[PDB]
Amino acid sequence: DTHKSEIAHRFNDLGEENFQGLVLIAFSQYLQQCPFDEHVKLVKELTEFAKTCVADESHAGCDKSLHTLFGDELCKVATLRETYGDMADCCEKQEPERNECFLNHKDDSPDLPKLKPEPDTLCAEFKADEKKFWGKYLYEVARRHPYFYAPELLYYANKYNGVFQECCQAEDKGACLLPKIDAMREKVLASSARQRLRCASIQKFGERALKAWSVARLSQKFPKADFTDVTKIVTDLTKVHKECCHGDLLECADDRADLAKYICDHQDALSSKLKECCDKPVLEKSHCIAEVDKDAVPENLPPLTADFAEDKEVCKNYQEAKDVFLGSFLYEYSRRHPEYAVSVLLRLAKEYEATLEDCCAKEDPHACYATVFDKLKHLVDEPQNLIKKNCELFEKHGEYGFQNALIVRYTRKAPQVSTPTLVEISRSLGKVGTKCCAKPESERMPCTEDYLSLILNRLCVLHEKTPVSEKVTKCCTESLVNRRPCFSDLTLDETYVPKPFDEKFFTFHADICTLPDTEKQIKKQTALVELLKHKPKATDEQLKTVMENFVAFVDKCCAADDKEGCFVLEGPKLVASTQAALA
Ligand SMILES: O=C(O)Cc1ccccc1Nc1c(Cl)cccc1Cl
Ligand SMILES: O=C(O)Cc1ccccc1Nc1c(Cl)cccc1Cl
Ligand SMILES: O=C(O)Cc1ccccc1Nc1c(Cl)cccc1Cl
Ligand SMILES: O=C(O)Cc1ccccc1Nc1c(Cl)cccc1Cl
Ligand SMILES: O=C(O)Cc1ccccc1Nc1c(Cl)cccc1Cl
Ligand SMILES: O=C(O)Cc1ccccc1Nc1c(Cl)cccc1Cl
Ligand code: NA
Ligand code: NA
Ligand code: NA
Ligand code: NA
Ligand code: NA
Repeated sequence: DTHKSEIAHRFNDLGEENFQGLVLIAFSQYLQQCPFDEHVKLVKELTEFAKTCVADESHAGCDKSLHTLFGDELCKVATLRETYGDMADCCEKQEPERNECFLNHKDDSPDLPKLKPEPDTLCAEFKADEKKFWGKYLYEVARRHPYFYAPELLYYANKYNGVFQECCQAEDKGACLLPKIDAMREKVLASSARQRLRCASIQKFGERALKAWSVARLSQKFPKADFTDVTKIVTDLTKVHKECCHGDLLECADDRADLAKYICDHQDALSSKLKECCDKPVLEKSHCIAEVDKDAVPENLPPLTADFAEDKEVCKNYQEAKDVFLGSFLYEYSRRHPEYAVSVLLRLAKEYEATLEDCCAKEDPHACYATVFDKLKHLVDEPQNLIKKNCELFEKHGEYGFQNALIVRYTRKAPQVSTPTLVEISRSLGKVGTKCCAKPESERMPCTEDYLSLILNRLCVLHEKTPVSEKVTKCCTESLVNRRPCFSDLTLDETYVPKPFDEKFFTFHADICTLPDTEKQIKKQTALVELLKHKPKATDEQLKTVMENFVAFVDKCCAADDKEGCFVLEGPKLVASTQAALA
């Protein structure tokens, strides 16, 4: 029955608290530069209207689309044009174009103040008003991460409240809190980047691209499931993801809850690992299901060669329904190989497709396709060889030195990219060494390829907004499945014209001496990028000499009596020695 008030329905389904949270998240993601207490006022107006429609669904306006109602609140914001410029032009449109226009203005790098955890203040805020404290967390994250997957953010906010519940009772609040914040922050940044990649997949490559990624991932998690159980779940899951990517946050959350319930009702057909998820309350249940471990591969699965290489009829089977035959290939390959990266499984399925396209046209197709697994294996061997070599490099240098080796590599590949992005991306890539290299053998390929696909996606999302390198545009737009190898294959960009030495990056005031370590690292890594932008062909030894003099010089002026005097008067010596080392 379609005679439904949508707002009433979502309020009925989700409950007041989650409804309010999701509405607050929607406003914070679309209007990232509005204060908390202004969005709270809008949430409260829409909650009062929802409750009116719950009481009486025939009440005037209860029949508007939820998204239409929300858009209307946006366009009634007095400071819309003033703060968001021509985002206010979006107000002239009809749905769904109005919404697509709003989504166009979400800012991926709003460069908002860095949140410093002050444990004494936060514990006071928390004790003062817990709900406010909860909403302030949803607002601060959502406005920094405007594609953050909204129901997961509700889950993280409950865990964030739990952290303060335990830690505020301690004597040293700081010692309890800070390691937990740190843990949270890494999990929330990864989560943001994961959902950002799902949104950019849908938008730039079609919803079929995301479906293929999810078929591969779900078949590895739930290897006893039938192909059509996987395609049903992937279909519902992709609709949830797309709804969240399109800002339909109440519908995304409501659908997600229905999917969690479906998976728990069918847990016998899917995975034994689901049992611990399925008695949890709804947000925790869903989270637990998304993070579930790969079930054990069943015994007795026939070898892949039986259907895909050995069988006489591969071409006939393929030609009858090419898409279904390849989806089934992907599913069969993925359930069998939890130790492969999902992107490697997609690359395997693409190459299997190209082989059949080629072989099935020949006189004797079977002699040509019988050996396809030998043609495929280089797609497993190449990433395995890269992972071994990059994890060695990581163990040789440590995380910071590995970040610096990545700075050199990426600035050579993409020297037109702005310095702060080269630094951010190289720092994130270096942390993949920390996150993955010490893992069990069967987890290293999924771990490193997954993180690379998140971080290269972040580069692609930034570069889409201000494209400066043709080679980045090619790697970012050509094919999602080959994005990571496309970047690995970039060498020194030969079209790049060097800039003059940008000496501000090698000149400091005394306040450098008391920067926290992360910030000192960033100052040094920024200089390193700038070296390469001035001298793209500089040798690793030249770079090392320079950077060694650099740290020697900062060390010396930091230990001076008159620090600023040293930096200012001795500074040009560093700048001349740097130009000599590079000559
Ligand atoms: O209103 C309350 O009881 C707690 C409170 C205090 C300050 C600001 C907001 C809120 N609640 C609140 C929150 Cl935290 C999020 C969305 C909507 C509302 Cl009404
Ligand atoms: O730190 C970020 O950039 C976002 C983030 C994610 C998870 C947990 C905490 C934070 N930031 C954060 C901090 Cl560092 C302090 C107080 C309140 C918040 Cl939301
Ligand atoms: O760490 C940063 O500030 C860069 C950044 C911005 C937005 C979202 C994620 C990230 N970093 C990041 C990424 Cl892109 C992937 C996995 C894990 C992390 Cl911490
Ligand atoms: O068939 C595809 O294009 C990929 C795919 C993957 C998982 C689940 C379903 C599908 N196909 C599919 C699609 Cl793309 C749209 C609507 C319904 C279905 Cl069954
Ligand atoms: O980065 C590359 O080109 C090689 C490669 C391929 C697949 C997966 C990871 C990696 N490299 C990689 C690894 Cl294996 C660990 C930490 C950081 C990086 Cl950049
Ligand atoms: O290794 C050092 O002590 C010199 C130094 C200081 C700051 C930043 C980088 C470097 N060295 C460095 C360089 Cl210049 C390039 C690739 C890898 C490394 Cl570890
Ligand atoms: Na099946
Ligand atoms: Na729906
Ligand atoms: Na391929
Ligand atoms: Na390479
Ligand atoms: Na300077």
